[PDB]
Amino acid sequence: GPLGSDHGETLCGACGDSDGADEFWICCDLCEKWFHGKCVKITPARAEHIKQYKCPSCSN
Amino acid sequence: ARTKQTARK
Ligand SMILES: [Zn+2]
Ligand SMILES: [Zn+2]
Repeated sequence: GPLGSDHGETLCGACGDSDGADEFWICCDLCEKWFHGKCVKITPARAEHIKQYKCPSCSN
Repeated sequence: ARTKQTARK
């Protein structure tokens, strides 16, 4: 694995990893954090019916 | 929802 990081990175709010190739992402509209679709178990197909995504942390 | 799909290599 590569050492260091890209300063213009976006870290997933669940796994804390950087964005990679051909990955589906979704952003919470309340805290503006980004998440892997795989990490929050949300497919692109499901996200199409989501008007305003609210991450698990903001859903408490 | 605010989503995004990243490109391939
Ligand atoms: Zn949130
Ligand atoms: Zn993740």
